[PDB]
Amino acid sequence: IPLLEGETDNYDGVTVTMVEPMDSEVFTESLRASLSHWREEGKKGIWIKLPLGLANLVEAAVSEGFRYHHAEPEYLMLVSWISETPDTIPANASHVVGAGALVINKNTKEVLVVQVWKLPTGVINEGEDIWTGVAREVEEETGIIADFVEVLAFRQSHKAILDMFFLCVLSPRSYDITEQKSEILQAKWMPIQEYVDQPWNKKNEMFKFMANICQKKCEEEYLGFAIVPTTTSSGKESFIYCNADHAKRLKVSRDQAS
Amino acid sequence: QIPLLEGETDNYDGVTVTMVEPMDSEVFTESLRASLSHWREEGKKGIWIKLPLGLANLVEAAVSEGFRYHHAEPEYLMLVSWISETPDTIPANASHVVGAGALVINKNTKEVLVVQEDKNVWKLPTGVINEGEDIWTGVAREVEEETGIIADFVEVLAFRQSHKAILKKKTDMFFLCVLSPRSYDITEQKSEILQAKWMPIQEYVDQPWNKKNEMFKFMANICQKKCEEEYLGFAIVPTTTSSGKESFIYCNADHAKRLKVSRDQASASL
Repeated sequence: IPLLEGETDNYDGVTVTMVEPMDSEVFTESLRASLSHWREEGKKGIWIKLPLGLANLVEAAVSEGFRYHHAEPEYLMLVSWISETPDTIPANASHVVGAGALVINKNTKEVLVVQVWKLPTGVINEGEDIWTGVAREVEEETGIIADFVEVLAFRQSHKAILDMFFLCVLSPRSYDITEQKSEILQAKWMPIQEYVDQPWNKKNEMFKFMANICQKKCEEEYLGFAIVPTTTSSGKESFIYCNADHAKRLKVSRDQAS
Repeated sequence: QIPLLEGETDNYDGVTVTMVEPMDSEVFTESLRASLSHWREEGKKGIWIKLPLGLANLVEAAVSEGFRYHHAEPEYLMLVSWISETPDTIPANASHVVGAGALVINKNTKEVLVVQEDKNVWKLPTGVINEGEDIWTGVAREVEEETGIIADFVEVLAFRQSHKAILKKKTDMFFLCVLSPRSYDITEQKSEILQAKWMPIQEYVDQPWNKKNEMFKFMANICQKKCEEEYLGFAIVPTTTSSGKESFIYCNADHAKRLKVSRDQASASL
């Protein structure tokens, strides 16, 4: 009876990417055989990637002692330690990234707010850059276009019942908000002092600190992190967010001699 | 009779169902379809089903009714479905792998802790930051686990988003951090690294790979500048949010110093 196709690594593990439908009775028996031939071989650490359409398989896997590792929509990652060596299966090291947009009209010291008023926030997609992501959210929410300047602050949060947050400052290229930009979304330009003094004022130390940081950048006294564009070991893009002045110094220093 | 699943109601027109007892999958289907209908009428927007590992016989049933995976811990699967006509509000679980590097400076002779295990012979101590784990705690953990050295987090010098090995839409997240060492004695560790030593910053910088490609050249340059005590990064100031009370904001180190000064000098209100 046939084994499962497994792809190996130099951590002694194996990841089975389940791609085509299969009867559950067949899967458990084909898995039980595979578990036997993996304990004889390099034994420890087996991963089953189970896509949403193959949800008819998760019980079969779990019944065989697999547990959950992490999930995206359209795939579930399951894992098992099949060695008698101490279970050292690494926990998930992926995080959900969100971004907060501070869009400053530097001319009027005013900021773009949304539905009581808040900064436009969203999440950074898989494969998306923070600087790209934060701008898209502004455009999706208010219709206005704005370029990314700096990252003012970031934070983490949990107990997570339902994450990483980057506060970014954006520079607007347009000022007209469109009606109606989104369903149950509403927007206006607000003076910075009104935003800081808003009904939360002293609600908690965290919102108050983030607001004060927003204000210091509105007064042009806050040095955040700016981007230095670069490339990885492959041809692929990369961006270093570092001290704004050093970011300039590094970016400027890229020019041509006599 | 509507077989209605017990759920808890949030304030954003959502219901969370936590399944705790075994249920026949057919019965669950019937009960879930009924529930989804009542909720739709009741005005509910986001429906969350939390299925423990041992109740995995229900997973397919939930999925069949339009539920998709949201989050999984070893012991449970959290599933979501949006049942309202309005635009879907739930955050997608779009994740990035998160890493940290430790620049551990010996302030006496401008040396840093290095290990042999990116394509440098001697890299900084680096690892992944677990989901749920503070960067400032995780980077220090990696130091201890690899070298035995107890080191304190001072600043985030830089963070990096890369796109990955032609595979797909994926992007990395990596935090370079600077840490102050308590001891200078490297103990042999039950760890994947082959060896660690102290290495003069200049020799680390002048390594072929750090000289060869631009990205590591910039990271290495940042590290060298912080050794010259001329780099300002993002330091930490701790806060409390309302519902969970343990939180950290990484912000400009001079502002972090100012906010900490003002808060400490505000405790004097006695």
